[PDB]
Amino acid sequence: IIYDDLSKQAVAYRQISLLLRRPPGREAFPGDVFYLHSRLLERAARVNAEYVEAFTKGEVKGKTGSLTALPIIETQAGDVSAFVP
Amino acid sequence: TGKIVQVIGAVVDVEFPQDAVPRVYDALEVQNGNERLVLEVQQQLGGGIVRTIAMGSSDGLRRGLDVKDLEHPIEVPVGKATLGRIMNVLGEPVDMKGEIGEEERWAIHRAAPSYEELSNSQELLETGIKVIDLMAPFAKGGKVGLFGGAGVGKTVNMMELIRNIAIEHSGYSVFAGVGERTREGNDFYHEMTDSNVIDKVSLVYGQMNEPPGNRLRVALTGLTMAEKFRDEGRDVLLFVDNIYRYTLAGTEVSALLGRMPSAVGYQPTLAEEMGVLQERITSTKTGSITSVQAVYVPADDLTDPSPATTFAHLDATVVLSRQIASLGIYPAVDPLDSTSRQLDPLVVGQEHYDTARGVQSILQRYQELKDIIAILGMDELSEEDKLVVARARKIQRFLSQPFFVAEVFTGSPGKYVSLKDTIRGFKGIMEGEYDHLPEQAFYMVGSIEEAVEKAKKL
Amino acid sequence: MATGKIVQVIGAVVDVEFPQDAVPRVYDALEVQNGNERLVLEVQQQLGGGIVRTIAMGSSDGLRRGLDVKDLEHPIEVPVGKATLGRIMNVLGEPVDMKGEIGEEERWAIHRAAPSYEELSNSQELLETGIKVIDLMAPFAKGGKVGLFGGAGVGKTVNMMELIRNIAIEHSGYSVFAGVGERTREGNDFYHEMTDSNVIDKVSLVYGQMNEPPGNRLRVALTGLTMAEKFRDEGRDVLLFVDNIYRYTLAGTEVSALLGRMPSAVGYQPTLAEEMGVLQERITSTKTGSITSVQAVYVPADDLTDPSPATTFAHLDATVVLSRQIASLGIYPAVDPLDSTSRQLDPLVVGQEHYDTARGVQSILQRYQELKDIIAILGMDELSEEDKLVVARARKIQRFLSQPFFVAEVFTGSPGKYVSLKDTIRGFKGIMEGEYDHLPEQAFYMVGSIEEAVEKAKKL
Amino acid sequence: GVVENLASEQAARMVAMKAATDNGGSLIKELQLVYNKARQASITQELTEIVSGAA
Ligand SMILES: Nc1ncnc2c1ncn2[C@@H]1O[C@H](COP(=O)(O)OP(=O)(O)OP(=O)(O)O)[C@@H](O)[C@H]1O
Ligand SMILES: Nc1ncnc2c1ncn2[C@@H]1O[C@H](COP(=O)(O)OP(=O)(O)O)[C@@H](O)[C@H]1O
Ligand SMILES: [Mg+2]
Ligand SMILES: [Mg+2]
Repeated sequence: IIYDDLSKQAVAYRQISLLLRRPPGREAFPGDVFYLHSRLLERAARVNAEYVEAFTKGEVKGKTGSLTALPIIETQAGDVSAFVP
Repeated sequence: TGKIVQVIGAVVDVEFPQDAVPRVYDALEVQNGNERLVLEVQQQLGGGIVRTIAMGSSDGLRRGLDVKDLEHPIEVPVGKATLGRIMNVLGEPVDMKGEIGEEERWAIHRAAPSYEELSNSQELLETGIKVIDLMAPFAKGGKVGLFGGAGVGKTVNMMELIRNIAIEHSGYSVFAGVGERTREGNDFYHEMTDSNVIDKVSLVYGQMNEPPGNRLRVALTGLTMAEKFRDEGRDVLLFVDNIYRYTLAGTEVSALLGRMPSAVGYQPTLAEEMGVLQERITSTKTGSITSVQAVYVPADDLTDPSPATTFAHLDATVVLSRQIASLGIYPAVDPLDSTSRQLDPLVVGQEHYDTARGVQSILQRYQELKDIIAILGMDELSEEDKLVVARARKIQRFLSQPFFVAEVFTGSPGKYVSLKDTIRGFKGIMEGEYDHLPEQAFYMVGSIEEAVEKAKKL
Repeated sequence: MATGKIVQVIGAVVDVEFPQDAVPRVYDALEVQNGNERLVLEVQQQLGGGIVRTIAMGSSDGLRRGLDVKDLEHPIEVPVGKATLGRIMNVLGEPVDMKGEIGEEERWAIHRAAPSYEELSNSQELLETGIKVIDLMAPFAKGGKVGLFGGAGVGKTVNMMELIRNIAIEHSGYSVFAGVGERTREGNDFYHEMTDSNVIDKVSLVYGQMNEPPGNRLRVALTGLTMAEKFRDEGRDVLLFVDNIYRYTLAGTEVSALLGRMPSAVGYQPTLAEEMGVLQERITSTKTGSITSVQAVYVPADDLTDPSPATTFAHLDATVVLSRQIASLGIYPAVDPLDSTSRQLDPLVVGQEHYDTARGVQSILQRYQELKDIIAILGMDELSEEDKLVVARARKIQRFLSQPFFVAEVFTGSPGKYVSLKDTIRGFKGIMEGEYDHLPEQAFYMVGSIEEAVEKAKKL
Repeated sequence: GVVENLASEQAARMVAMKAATDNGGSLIKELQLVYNKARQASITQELTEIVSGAA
């Protein structure tokens, strides 16, 4: 999976968050902004065959499932040190 | 008995009959679809309303659900039954193995030891690592903090400390994963089981996928296990995978708890929430805890409130710099910012103390010259100023070291360096014995003898 | 009879509910028993029905919801005139020197409107201070307003003590000293200084020290103005000294949030320019009498951008800026010539002789500040020999503006110097031309006249 | 030899001033990216204070 411009997801959680009056943190993102991306990304994983067997209800056996992820972020002026990066 | 009356993100309000209102920090229980959800009580509002944080996902909660009042706090298994096992914040088993053979459960909310109970100790603990025990050595029973930004090396450093300390140490250990990567929890567990050292280690994991209530209280689950082993009279090692996540999970809930924002939007309670956690991690006349904590530094801003508050809590502080790491000098320790309570002539003795202050003085003077060099170039320097630079650059390389856990990145084999070899090497460089070698001779060599053998082949 | 009741106490701010037909006017005083002690409140706002929001002129500690409040149908009134002289009073005009009752014949409200446009005067008679950098760069006039700007620890107090010594003893007329937000130690040392030098009978002091509740510091400056306005309206010429104008604005900031106002700017009260203007516009010299005033101005972190110092600059006539950048070198008085200025520095007052000398000194120090940037990186050899010469004679003039004060001997250990304006002009001309090209820089530092800088060179 | 070394001094200084000019031009742009971060951050802080103080 490729996610293009997770920077633009972040900018649109700030809009929803600020329209709901939630206190902004660093820059203007909410404190929840780390939970936004980490809950998203932590789902990309390789799972052992015992998990695949349990999920499939034994229909698939001995195969390890996987999901690679390539998130894209955009830096202003090449600044790697900003909050969302 | 109770009714849910609001659900706002992680926060759930519950109404009770006014004769029956739960105490603060009581556990509640509610059926959420096909699973059981625990809630922890944070505040008593008026009128029998009580405000609580969900220890799990709050989606699918309706208003009007019946809530059950447990008469006690969150209580977790403790003792040897926890050794070799992976546990939830709630102290549930998270490995596929059976139930935990508990004999006792302890509440995770506890008071710190009294001022009379505390104990001093000056036993220097050796590490494999040239920069750390030269510049910021630390004692058995002390606290160490690794400060750094994103991707600078906090975890690789803590994995060498686990390798060096926690396998020449003989007692039990606790590793608390707090808001970090689930992959790295699985990777660590397998190398413990493959090495058959797992049976000495307790692992509590509340990684970054977990909802805020898990990330906040998993730190306290981790300490409560370590406090059982300490009060039993043991010497214990506690590793905390990222202390910053404890504070951040407080920030996430604090607005929903109805608290006005402070400073850079932190919770107003930031220093108390950190302080009550930190004061429990202390060695005592009954037994000892040695602690290593990683401390994420948001946006590399060491003046942000959360790093700043953490600095007063700790006995040795090692600061990792992105600017050094991008040189590829590893460990990326900044020796002008790293410091320890133990760098004192009485405990270290004079030869170590003089070598550390010499290195600090030369490297400071090199910072003072770099703004000259940046515009004019080096040729404008004085011939002594050129010698300070020519030494300082060697010193910066010799601070580098191959780690045994880093072989999967560097390939070249890891080195363990004695304190006698480290002070001898830097003292020799500053005396100028080695001013005929090139800078590359010093990069990534274990000991000063290894530098001269590298220099023969340049 | 007492006719209102306290209905909230939050910090320094107390709300009182009166009957709907006898509500206190704005700025009326109110009175309540805080146990044994009588406490005064000043009405700030009328809000809702019958309720008034007030600032306590004293500690809120021990107030209860429910206490009966008396309505005094006048604002805070203070004793004025000759009875005040040689006395120390608080904001309420009560004696705090133990000497007994003030013994007044008249009392005036501290709140009053400024002089009307028709009453003002422009009598810019030049006034000599005896301080080289002030008399050259920022000449005073009688009846003007002078500000001493600077951050913490730069010399505002000892400059004001020097100005008090030189003009205020010579003045032959009454003086008022307002200790707004001052340190209690320094207010004591000033009182003994005036007593031991035996001039205290000319001067009346109003003191509102820091420890005092925010209400007191908010109003103590108006008590000082009201005494000075009584002597002006008599037709006397008076000197008014203010310990720190900034601390009046800061006391306004403290209460402003509790008075329910939304914040502005760098967290200042929204009314900042109105509150400054309403105080400053009373300190003026009318056709009946003149008030000459010297005000110290705290500059937070030496940032002259900050709204409180930036706003006051418009109300003054001479402004002296004391800089930590100079003070770091120890070269007191630490007056910056390139930022200090006066309305009186033009040829139609100063004459061309003085005007040309001051503009000359400014041009040289301006040029040298650019040259100093080249030197620090490239070195001095990269200059023209004429730019080297300007760097020399500028770096001398920078030291020659220094002068030891005989209120600073305790710091220096050395004898203080006074200079005439005539001798000051001649000295700067002499450095601007060749006469002293051959003396070292250290031969100027904390010297006195040019006529003795040659002597330190011979000693150096 | 004296004259030919003097010609070499002026040549070596010409090149050294090229580097000093490019180095100075390289620093100015890094100081400007650093300033625009501070310029933006301080605006963003003080509006968080003004809105928070309008409780
Ligand atoms: N001693 C070392 N030798 C080689 N590489 C290293 C060393 N220390 C760190 N690095 C490199 O830095 C990268 C990240 O380090 P590490 O994973 O320890 O950071 P981290 O603590 O996880 O940072 P964060 O927790 O913010 O993600 C890894 O690629 C690692 O190879
Ligand atoms: N003209 C001066 N001569 C000698 N020392 C001075 C002079 N001006 C200031 N200082 C030093 O600076 C200190 C603080 O200055 P002061 O005026 O007392 O503080 P502030 O400027 O904050 O009122 C003095 O105690 C003294 O040490
Ligand atoms: Mg890490
Ligand atoms: Mg002062």
